[PDB]
Amino acid sequence: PKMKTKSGAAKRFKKTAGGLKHKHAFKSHILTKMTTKRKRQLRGTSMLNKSDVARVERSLRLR
Amino acid sequence: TRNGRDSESKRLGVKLFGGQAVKAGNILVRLRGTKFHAGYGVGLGKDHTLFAKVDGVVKFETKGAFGRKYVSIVAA
Amino acid sequence: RAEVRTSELAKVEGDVVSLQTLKDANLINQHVQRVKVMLSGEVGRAVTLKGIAATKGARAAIEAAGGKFED
Amino acid sequence: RELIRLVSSAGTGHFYTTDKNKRTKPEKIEIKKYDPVVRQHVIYKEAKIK
RNA sequence: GGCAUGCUUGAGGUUCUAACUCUGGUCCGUAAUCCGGAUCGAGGACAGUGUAUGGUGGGCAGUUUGACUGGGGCGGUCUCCUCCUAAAGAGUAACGGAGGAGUACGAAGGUGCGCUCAGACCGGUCGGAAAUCGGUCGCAGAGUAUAAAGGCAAAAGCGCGCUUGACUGCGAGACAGACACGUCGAGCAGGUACGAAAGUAGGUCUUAGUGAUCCGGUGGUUCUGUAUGGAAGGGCCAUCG
RNA sequence: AAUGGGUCAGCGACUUAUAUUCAGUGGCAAGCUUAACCGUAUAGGGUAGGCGUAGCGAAAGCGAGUCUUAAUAGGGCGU
Ligand SMILES: [Mg+2]
Ligand SMILES: [Mg+2]
Ligand SMILES: [Mg+2]
Ligand SMILES: [Mg+2]
Ligand SMILES: [Mg+2]
Ligand SMILES: [Mg+2]
Ligand SMILES: [Mg+2]
Ligand SMILES: [Mg+2]
Ligand SMILES: [Mg+2]
Ligand SMILES: [Mg+2]
Ligand SMILES: [Mg+2]
Repeated sequence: PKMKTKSGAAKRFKKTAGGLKHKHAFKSHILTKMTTKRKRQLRGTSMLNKSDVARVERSLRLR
Repeated sequence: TRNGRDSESKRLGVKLFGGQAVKAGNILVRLRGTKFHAGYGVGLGKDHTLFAKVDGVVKFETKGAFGRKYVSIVAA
Repeated sequence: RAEVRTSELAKVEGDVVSLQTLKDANLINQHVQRVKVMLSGEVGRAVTLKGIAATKGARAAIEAAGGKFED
Repeated sequence: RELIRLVSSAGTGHFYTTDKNKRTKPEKIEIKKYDPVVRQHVIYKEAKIK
């Protein structure tokens, strides 16, 4: 196949049958500042936004 | 000496005017220290933010001594 | 890993659903060892699963609808 | 405001993390807080995060 | 304690010749003195040469040196907070006018119980325009850890007693918003602190006090662990530069 | 009072190949289709392999559900 994907976006974005999962950000290396209401609302695994679907689905070769 | 440096305009104001219909936990007023007081069925959160607790219609009535502004929600 | 729907158990011959029997038909790839069976409809006939391990709902269908689950 | 750890009393490796001005108050603290492993309150004491 | 001398070996000193060296002598190949070979002479385990490593090295090479800018150079400015410009909803520019932050606090947090300001004035020993005391008048002109704005008698201001809710798993619904980030939160389940009990408590009157990812560092965790049984290395959780 | 061109006649600028996505029109249909290579060779054989018919989870794993959690409580994703 003459269509190579990008290796970074294949590690940042797992794919399920309900969109693209991704881990949240900002949670590393300075954590004694933040509030517990803010920490546990960044622990989950969200799904990608509609403005960002057609950008990533060209980086991942899905077009 | 030189002076630019403004800030980024926190978007305050009053939402949900005098005849609306509200849900359980909507935001009524994004206050900056109690222009409006906690009326009958509203909340008054951490930074003095009025929010609902029950359903109905917003009132905006002036009550009592000190002439203070009470935002109550009426089951009507 | 692979898995077989309960509806596709009628798609083999001989009524002995071995591990090589599913490779005899094209219902499974080569180089596949561990296989499950999950509930995805009616079975169709009377078979004998062996070598493969079904779920909770599939085993309650095959043992009820005239089959047998041995090893 | 140097930052410190608060290792639990019981055998769990659960800890809290806060800061403490080492300049004015030299000695430790024995604050009784919750523990998510034994599911009850115990007392903590530690410093020296490294 | 140390001697007796070996077993060895490191490091320093002297001497010897047999390695290597001679851009020394005269024979031979040769009709040549390049190159060899033979033989005396000198130096001699040094010099020199491989390979591993320090130092010096514009001798030489590949390259880097931001933007806004009433031309660009000089100077000033790059992020966050409050007011004005801003036209009585939000938003909104200028090298437009004015100011602040890159933190404190184990009580300056929670709770129950109490209590009122500044200032003026009269009297009162060393103070005197002023200190502490008593009195009337007050009607927040004081105070708020920290700038200004908006607030504060259920005082959000002041004192006392006990304490750790500066809790863990969550979170319907909304506000904002290109995105990444943000802000408020009823209620439910755990286990708590005060109060006789209703009840209050998921930090501080609110809004500034901060920096992604990648790498590494430390605590918990069979979730995997390249024939097998373990380990190393990962993964997830918590947390550092 | 910015650029270009003295006129004529010839030539002179969105292509191809391999992968993939969306629409138009067709074949068979819980199934559709073969690549090399064989072949009396545009037929025919070749179903290896691919995409589907089921997901959730970092993973083991469990499955019309599963993950987080002390919870079988809520909530995310799915039919
Ligand atoms: Mg982490
Ligand atoms: Mg196959
Ligand atoms: Mg010379
Ligand atoms: Mg140079
Ligand atoms: Mg420039
Ligand atoms: Mg306005
Ligand atoms: Mg207007
Ligand atoms: Mg205070
Ligand atoms: Mg009181
Ligand atoms: Mg092994
Ligand atoms: Mg011309």
